[PDB]
Amino acid sequence: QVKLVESGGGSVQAGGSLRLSCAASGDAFSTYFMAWFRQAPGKEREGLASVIPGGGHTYYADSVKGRFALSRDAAAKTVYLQMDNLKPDDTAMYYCAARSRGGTWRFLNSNDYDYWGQGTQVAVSS
Repeated sequence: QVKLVESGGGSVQAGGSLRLSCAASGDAFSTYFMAWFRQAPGKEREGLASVIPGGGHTYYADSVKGRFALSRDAAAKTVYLQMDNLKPDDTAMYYCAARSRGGTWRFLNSNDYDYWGQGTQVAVSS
């Protein structure tokens, strides 16, 4: 198992940039699918991006394509979500989640991830 701690939440003006990080504690960092989710007020948790072990490919939800970029630093056991051109509707609690076990499952579905961080909040002002 892996323990996840997100950082970087804060305020940003519309049109600005903000970067979130998640530090993963545990043995086999490179074996985990690592994903970012968000929960906006009064909506269900939305999957945003998922990196495949090896980082060779990364999937993005249509709502964040071209603006959000997910990366890994395996030596630092850290995953990063760079958000550019933020909009008021990106205001949400952001979560990082992880899964290593195989099988049949869906990469942007919150219900299929095993390990969760605590959340970090982003607020976009105008």
